[PDB]
Amino acid sequence: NVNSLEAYRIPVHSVTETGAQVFGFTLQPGADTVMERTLLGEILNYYANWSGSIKLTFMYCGSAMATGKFLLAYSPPGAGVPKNRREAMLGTHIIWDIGLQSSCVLCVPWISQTHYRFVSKDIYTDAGFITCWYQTSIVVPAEVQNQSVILCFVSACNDFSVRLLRDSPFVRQTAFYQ
Amino acid sequence: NVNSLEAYRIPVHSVTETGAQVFGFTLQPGADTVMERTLLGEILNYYANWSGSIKLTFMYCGSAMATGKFLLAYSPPGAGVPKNRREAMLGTHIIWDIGLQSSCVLCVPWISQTHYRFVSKDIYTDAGFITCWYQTSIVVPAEVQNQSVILCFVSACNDFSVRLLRDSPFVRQTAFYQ
Amino acid sequence: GAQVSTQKTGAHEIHYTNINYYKDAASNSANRQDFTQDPGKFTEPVKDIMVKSLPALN
Amino acid sequence: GAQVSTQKTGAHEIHYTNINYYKDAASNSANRQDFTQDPGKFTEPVKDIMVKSLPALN
Amino acid sequence: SDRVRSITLGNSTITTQESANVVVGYGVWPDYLSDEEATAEDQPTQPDVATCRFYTLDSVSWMKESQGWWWKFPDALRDMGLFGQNMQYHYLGRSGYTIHVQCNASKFHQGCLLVVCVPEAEMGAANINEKINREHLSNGEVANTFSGTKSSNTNDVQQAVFNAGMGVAVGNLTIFPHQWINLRTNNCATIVMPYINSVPMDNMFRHYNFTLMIIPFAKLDYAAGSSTYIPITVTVAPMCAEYNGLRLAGHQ
Amino acid sequence: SDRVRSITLGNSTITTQESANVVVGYGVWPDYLSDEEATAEDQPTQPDVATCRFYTLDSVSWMKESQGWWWKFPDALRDMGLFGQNMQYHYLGRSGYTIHVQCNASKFHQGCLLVVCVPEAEMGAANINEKINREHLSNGEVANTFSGTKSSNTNDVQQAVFNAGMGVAVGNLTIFPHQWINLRTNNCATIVMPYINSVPMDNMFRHYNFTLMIIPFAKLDYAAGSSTYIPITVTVAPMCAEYNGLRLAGHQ
Amino acid sequence: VVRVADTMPSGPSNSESIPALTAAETGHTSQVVPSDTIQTRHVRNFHVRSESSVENFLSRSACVYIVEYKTRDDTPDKMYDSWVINTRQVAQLRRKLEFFTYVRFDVEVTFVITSVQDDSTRQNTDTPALTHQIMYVPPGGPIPQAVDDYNWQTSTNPSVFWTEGNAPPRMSIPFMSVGNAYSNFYDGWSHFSQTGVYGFNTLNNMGKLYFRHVNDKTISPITSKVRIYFKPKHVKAWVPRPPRLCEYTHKDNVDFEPKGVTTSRTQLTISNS
Amino acid sequence: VVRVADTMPSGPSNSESIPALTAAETGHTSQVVPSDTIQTRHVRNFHVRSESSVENFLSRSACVYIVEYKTRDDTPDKMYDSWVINTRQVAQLRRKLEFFTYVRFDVEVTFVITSVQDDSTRQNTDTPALTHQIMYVPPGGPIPQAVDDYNWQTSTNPSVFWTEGNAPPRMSIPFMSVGNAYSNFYDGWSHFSQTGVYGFNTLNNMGKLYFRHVNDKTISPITSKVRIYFKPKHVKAWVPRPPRLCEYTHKDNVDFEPKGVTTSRTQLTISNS
Repeated sequence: NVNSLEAYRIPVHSVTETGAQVFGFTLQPGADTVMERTLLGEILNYYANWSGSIKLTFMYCGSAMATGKFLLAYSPPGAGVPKNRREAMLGTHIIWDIGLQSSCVLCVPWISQTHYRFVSKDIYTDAGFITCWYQTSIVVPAEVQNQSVILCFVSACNDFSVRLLRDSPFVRQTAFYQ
Repeated sequence: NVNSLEAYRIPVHSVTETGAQVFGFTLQPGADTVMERTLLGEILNYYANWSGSIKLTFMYCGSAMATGKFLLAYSPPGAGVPKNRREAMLGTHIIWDIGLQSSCVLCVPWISQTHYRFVSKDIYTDAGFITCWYQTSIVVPAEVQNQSVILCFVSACNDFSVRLLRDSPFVRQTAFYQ
Repeated sequence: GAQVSTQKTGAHEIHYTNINYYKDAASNSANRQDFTQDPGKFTEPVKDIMVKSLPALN
Repeated sequence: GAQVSTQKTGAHEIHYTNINYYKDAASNSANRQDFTQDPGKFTEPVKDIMVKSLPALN
Repeated sequence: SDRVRSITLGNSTITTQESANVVVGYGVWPDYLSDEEATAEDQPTQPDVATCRFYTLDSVSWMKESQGWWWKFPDALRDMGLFGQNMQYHYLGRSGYTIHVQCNASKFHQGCLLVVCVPEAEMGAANINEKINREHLSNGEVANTFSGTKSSNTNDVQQAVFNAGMGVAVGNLTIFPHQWINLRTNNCATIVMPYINSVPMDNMFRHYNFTLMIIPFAKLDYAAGSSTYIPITVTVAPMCAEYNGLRLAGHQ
Repeated sequence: SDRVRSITLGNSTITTQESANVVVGYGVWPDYLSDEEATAEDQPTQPDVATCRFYTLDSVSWMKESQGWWWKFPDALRDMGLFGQNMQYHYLGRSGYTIHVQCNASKFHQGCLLVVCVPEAEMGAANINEKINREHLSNGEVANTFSGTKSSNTNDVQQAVFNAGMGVAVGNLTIFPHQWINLRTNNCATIVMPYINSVPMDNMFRHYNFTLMIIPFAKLDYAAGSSTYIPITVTVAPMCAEYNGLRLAGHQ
Repeated sequence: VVRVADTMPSGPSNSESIPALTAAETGHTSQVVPSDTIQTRHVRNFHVRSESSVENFLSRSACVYIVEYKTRDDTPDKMYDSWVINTRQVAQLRRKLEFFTYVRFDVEVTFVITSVQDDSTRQNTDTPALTHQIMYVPPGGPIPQAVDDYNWQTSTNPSVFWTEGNAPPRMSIPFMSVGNAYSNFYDGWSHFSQTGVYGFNTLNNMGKLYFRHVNDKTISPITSKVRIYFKPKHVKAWVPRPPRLCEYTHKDNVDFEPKGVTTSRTQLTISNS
Repeated sequence: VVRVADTMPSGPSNSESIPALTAAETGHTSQVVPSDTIQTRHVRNFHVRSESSVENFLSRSACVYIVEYKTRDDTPDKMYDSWVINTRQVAQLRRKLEFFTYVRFDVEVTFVITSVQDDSTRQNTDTPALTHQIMYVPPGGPIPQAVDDYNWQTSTNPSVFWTEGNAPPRMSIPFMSVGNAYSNFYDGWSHFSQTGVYGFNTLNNMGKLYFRHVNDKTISPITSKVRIYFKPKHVKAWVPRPPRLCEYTHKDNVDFEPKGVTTSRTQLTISNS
């Protein structure tokens, strides 16, 4: 789906009971396969040691008549990845409702041993595991489509920092450009 | 006519109806074939990036009894070269009469995108197209010759400038001068 | 014609010498102590600025 | 025996150091900051100067 | 002295060394519409640099036997630059003018012209009950020409120099702003004509505001060795121009 | 509340009842050229009533499967009234803009657009070493259209929604003035874009200043009984316009 | 001395003030401090955004073009070597400069020259120190046509003489754009009929360099390789843009092939696997 | 700090004041500002006539004469090499100095020396560093006659020793004219009977230079080439003149062949062709 615009759509729909995992991804701005090519991921791929808080913002692009609540968690490491919703709400979470306000903010705070992290993939510094969950399902009335699209945004808070320059691993050339 | 003094004479004479093009030349002080060897052209051939306004001055060297009016236009580029007098008077022009005052001044103002131009022949910076036109013909009484000579002068205004030094393209030597 | 300013050192734990030698400004050293910023024209690019407490286009 | 003067920089956006070393004036550097001009003896080389409003030898 | 006159309007300057004077209409200098006479309500466009400038029309020759010329002047500048464009795209236009007519001759020539700027010069037809075509009252910058005899063409303007088209006595045609280009002293003639009309802002295609008439009284007499072709060049410039009622292009 | 917004520019007024906000560029409101940045010397023409007004371009439809649109915007208003004429007759032009994009849908519809105003959007060609024709980067008010696949046409712009033509990552394309027309709340989107350029006054035919890109992220999904044709209408208006260097018509 | 913002303390709250709910449909980027989601303590944070400034990010020496030319050959064009001055032939320095649309920087050039002795029959020579001449030429200047042509005289042009065994040469170059900023992007043509070339190339106009050996015809050819390191400084940049995803193709355009937007996951939901 | 003149605003005018009409028949150059032809706006112009001053225009290093001399040969005149001091043998520096009639400048000389090993049977030598001696000689001084003649001793004369592998030598020369200005033009004879030579050559009288290798008879000849770069400074110039159109012929006169005044157009009136 990366050879298309389909990669930005997070699908979400009415479930049978409740409490399933829509999406979920590691927090590595520079070493992930999710936020690798985003603007924050590009700038941090020009750096090596970063710190500070990261905002996510979730626009809901469904219909004007459907509602639903979504648990937006953050699980710091030491434990694994929470496999059900009961294990997911024991971290920094937020319970977001869909109304007039179509976009939420999960402002991930800074919980860390060291001051600074690493951009590259390593074992000593791991960050957290975003996992989104149905708080309820999507109740939609008749003559409306069932499935919709959630988007995700990313940015940085007031105390974000980068420390060491380097070359980014995205430049892959062979010869000169005559 | 360059192997003679004939090259400085601009001939002008009585026409049948009206409105013909006596002379006309591009405005490239350093890359033209007209103002190439004039003093302004020599100094700007020692430079590369110039700016400022240019004066032309037209002495009339005809008889003491003939009159005539001449449209001295300036057409900034974007359009071509105005082919008749009706297309010529839609630029910066002047209507000059011949009387006691034998010399005119067409003071070409500064209308440009950039601050500075280029001396060399290029496409991105073109200047303007001087084109002289009969406003009327030359009415001359009997026992006087029909044809006369207009001269042209050139100078610079108060805000003329040059920026980069280089070698001029006029020095063409082969060996030393023993 | 000397200029004295503080070096770059960390918090909780100087006064170097700078003399401008050459006769131009393209020879002056790189001004690597400009820490100024203002994210007011990349965030909040708006008329009718938000409050963060009001419901923000209610 | 120091001399401090301004560098050459453009408008809308210094103070270098010059010490005269050798015992002559042919060793002094090139005085490349003389911007003075007066086109009063190459233009207007005349007696009975023009006004630009009068008809100028009427 | 006051023979050397200069006029600067925008980016076009006329310098003459044997002028006569500047006849300022009926004393009133051109002016924008003050809001004691305001009729329409939307904001007008006053270009003032790309409009108030000298536009040169076509040049005509004056032989020994030529009889006259007339130009309609809200119409002869139909296609002269942004005055022509801003004539086309609008609906109401108000502007003054500044006529300048170049015509030069040596001291061994003689003759005299007459440059009269007649408002509302409604002309009679050649036949009595015939409809004049639009291409005979005006031809744009192409000048029309009087005929000295009794003209009797079809769909044509009554060409007679002793009637001036309107049937008035052509000797009495000097009540308007007039100048005499007598060829022994003068190089040109200047008329600053303000906008005289019964409505404050009028259209510029349906209405012919005025007519510039050049009628020779003293014929171009000269020796058997002088230069025959003596042209006449006319160059005008609007003043205080403004335009009301922007709409889609065309006129119909 | 602040959902009802009105904009009056000259003689054309847009009233919307479900707007979002007005994104004023990078904070800087449009302004005339102050003479600390003055380069040319002749007096410019500032029409301010016949130019600073809303001009409506062509309307395009948005089906379930449409991929995008782009308009070059000193060029799509080539022939829209006296802005088009004063583009043609001059040589240097400076103007701000004010984008407004109408697109309405009911409450039983869903989808989301993205209105980004990218300066200097230099696009890559479909083939690697081919010269793009002028009639594929722009078509005036006729909108171009992205293709979601790998486009491989001759003399054509590289149409790919996941590259935005320039080869940038299209998710990262929100650094510019952008708004989201999510169809559940908003009726339109307003971008007041000032004139960003490296030269103070530039030509308006040789240079394409910027590109308005509408790229749908959430597709127009709806039931089996609703109205299929949901158009998209774009109407912009220049601001603080001025024009330098009047010359003869044309461009070559 | 400018610090980053600290953390203010917060507590248990029940308000109608909603930092979590915002309208991203207006283009306004939300401004939520972590003191408004959970109960954060007092943090006296001493981070300084020092090495992320636009001066600090671009003021590093980067190669642009390698130039190879020998001291004796059979053809006169394999001796000296020229180069047209541009920064868009190596993707690292180009990609770092293509965050922005317009920039204003002075260039500080450093040449690094290495000499490789070629293979021949008579390589056992007693070779003295080589000498190099680098003559800048403004746009429209004379064309050098040989290693012995009399256009290498530098009556006005900038030049530099180096002898192998010293520190590398260094000179500065002021701001030479005729506009107000070096346009890394220009969307337009060259002819006013919207024809000609499309660039990005109409506004390069930088001039060109030239290289030659000052020494005469040696009895053994020596392959010389000189590396040019641009180093900008005093940098002001305006109106940024996202970086380039697809790989580059040429120097005189922006053309490319479509690349996938990232690398796939083959899953969509994380777990302990 | 001296700016160029700004632009004053103007308006619609109808006056008897005529800036357009002037009398060019008096030699007075007219002084029309563009604020008197069309309606020009207010322009705050910040151009500075900086790099057009007479100091900035001529203070560039320019070559004058190449000197070639070997370290061992068969004839004593092909070893060392002399040169009579004059600036009128290369048309670039000469043409830049011939704007004026009289100038007053101090000269700052820089020599650039290159050594080319000749071809022989025994080129594989272990050659130490070469050494060069440049003995200035005032007019009337002793004549060196060999590389081992005892006139090279410099009991008073200015000299300089250079070793290959360093920065090039540089020395300054003060104003040495016996009059008040270096006459680039002298219309007159030498004998008071209006005979003799005609110059331009009667007032050169600058002295001459000499070059030799300080090293002894080497076992391999090395062709040495030294380039002299004059660099004037502290320049005052008087009573200018137009530059030279025709090409040069010699150094001791002003003689030439007639050249056409420009290149022809083959038309006289421009159009869209």
